[PDB]
Amino acid sequence: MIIPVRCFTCGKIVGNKWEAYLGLLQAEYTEGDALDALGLKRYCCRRMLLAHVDLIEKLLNYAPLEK
Amino acid sequence: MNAPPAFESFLLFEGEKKITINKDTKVPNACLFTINKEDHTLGNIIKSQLLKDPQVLFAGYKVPHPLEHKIIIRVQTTPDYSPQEAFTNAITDLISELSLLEERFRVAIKDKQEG
Amino acid sequence: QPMIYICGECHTENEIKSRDPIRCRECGYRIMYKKRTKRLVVFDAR
Amino acid sequence: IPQIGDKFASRHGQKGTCGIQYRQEDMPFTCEGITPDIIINPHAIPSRMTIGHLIECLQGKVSANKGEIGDATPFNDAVNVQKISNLLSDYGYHLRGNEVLYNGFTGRKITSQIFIGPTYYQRL
Amino acid sequence: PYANQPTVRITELTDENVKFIIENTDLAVANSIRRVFIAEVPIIAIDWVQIDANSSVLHDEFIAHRLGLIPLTSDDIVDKLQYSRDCTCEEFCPECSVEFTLDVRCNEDQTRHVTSRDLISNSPRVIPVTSRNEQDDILIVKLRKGQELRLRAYAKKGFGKEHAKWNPTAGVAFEYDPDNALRHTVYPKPEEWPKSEYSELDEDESQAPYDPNGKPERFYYNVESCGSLRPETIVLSALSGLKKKLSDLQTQLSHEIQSD
Ligand SMILES: [Zn+2]
Ligand SMILES: [Zn+2]
Ligand SMILES: [Zn+2]
Repeated sequence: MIIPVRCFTCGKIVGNKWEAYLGLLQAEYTEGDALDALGLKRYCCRRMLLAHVDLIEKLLNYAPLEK
Repeated sequence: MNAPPAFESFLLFEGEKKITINKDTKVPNACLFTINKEDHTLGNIIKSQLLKDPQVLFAGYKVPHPLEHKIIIRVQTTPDYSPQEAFTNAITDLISELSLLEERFRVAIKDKQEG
Repeated sequence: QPMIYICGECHTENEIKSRDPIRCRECGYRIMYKKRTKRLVVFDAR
Repeated sequence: IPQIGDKFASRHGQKGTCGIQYRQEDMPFTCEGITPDIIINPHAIPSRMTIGHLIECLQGKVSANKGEIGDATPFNDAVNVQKISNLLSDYGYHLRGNEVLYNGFTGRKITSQIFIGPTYYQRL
Repeated sequence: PYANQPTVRITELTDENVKFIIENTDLAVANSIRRVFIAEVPIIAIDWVQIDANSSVLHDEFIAHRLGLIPLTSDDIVDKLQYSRDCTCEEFCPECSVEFTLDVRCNEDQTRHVTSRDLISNSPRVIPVTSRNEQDDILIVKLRKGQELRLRAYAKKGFGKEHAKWNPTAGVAFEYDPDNALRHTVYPKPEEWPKSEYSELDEDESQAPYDPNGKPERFYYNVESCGSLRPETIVLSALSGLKKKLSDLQTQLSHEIQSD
């Protein structure tokens, strides 16, 4: 639902790159160039950022249980 | 339900010996070293160091089961030598090699950070 | 002893005793949720 | 948490249970230290003829190295294996998706270059 | 019958990785060093969580697992701390553990990013790597107005054999014989394969001529750090840990030999 912390394969930290990745994408980067800007050179970490679906943004459309 | 704790690969159970030496009766001057809570990391280096000893006739290791956490190292030496002595010398040589490698890596790091 | 519940619609903390119809006092909604316990549950971050 | 006996499947009828789990130092690794998340047996391919599994693995390697999403729509003459291989050879990889792997236990190279790459797996 | 005299040559040293070469050592020694990089170099990581309040959309184990994988600077503290197995204290003490606290509440209308910057420690030396004084902070959870996350973690000493969260590496590239001179690989079509970055061959030549008398020497390493330890600290701690494994093994060996 949320960006993983580490890359499943190598263990590189990708948790701090989702927001930067999105900011680069709205900056008219291609996904490949964006992944290059964040330093994801192994195709495992590129897999992590490139195949992520941010479902938490949809789960935050529901009001919480307590106000 | 059946997951062993992850520390069981590294930690010795109470009353369980780290290493056990058993005389191999098939051939003379051979021993089996059953080392608990170790894996290929030490087995491979100990075997390969023992292979550098010309007085060692056989040096092999196996992890009998990956789900279990022991290794067995079989060492056969020449009659004038001993498998226990060979194993001891192999560990001593590995320790000296790693000490030298560590000191040289420290020197290389110092050179790289300085210039 | 109080067993305070939360409303599914108005999210109001309200106390309800046993043998009482399950009704929120602020909006009358019929579905209530218990609050998180105070007991100490521990997680190994694994 | 997935464990020995849990059933997993690709999108090509290739189902199987977890036989064993090895740590990252016990798994085989490429020259750049990438270990496989999953290792499946080559004997599951030939009788089954799930060549879509292999083409998907190769296309996925290209997609991950290129920063795109591969187009695996069934009947598409603009996408065949030779194009995907030519694309993969541009990213410094063997064009057919093979790599030299090293034995995780001993560190020696495996004589047979292994076919490795991203494939979409499912936990059942 | 005696030890190797390995030499070392570091070809790149940054804060993110160390690229070096070990020559005149056995392949087993090189691979055991590589394995210890991943599995027997201790670091500090969150291994105990107590959720006092979590109104977020991720359940408690999700948050706990996610906190465990945040790297914590472990450089000088990991050698000093003890394993909780070895500590003579109760569940915890400052000699075997580091206390973290996290307390965030989304009151404002925009989504609140609970990141690793919100992990407040009692020890200034052991902090989240991203929080260390660029790279953004690791995202623990996104909160909506009215959602709240309050927890209390304890970080422990461990290594990658127990859990990958105690693995300090973000990839260990290991290679040897870049030109296939030992023929430990057999390319069906050697011309089809790209050249290693460490290759010394003219482009017409696909692989080196076969060396019948050759042995694996000159192992190339690229140890990338997740952040907890410096890459050179990972290598030094790996060598020290392997040497202490061998020393303990020799001690137990001596007891077994003399007891017979
Ligand atoms: Zn990765
Ligand atoms: Zn109500
Ligand atoms: Zn303690």
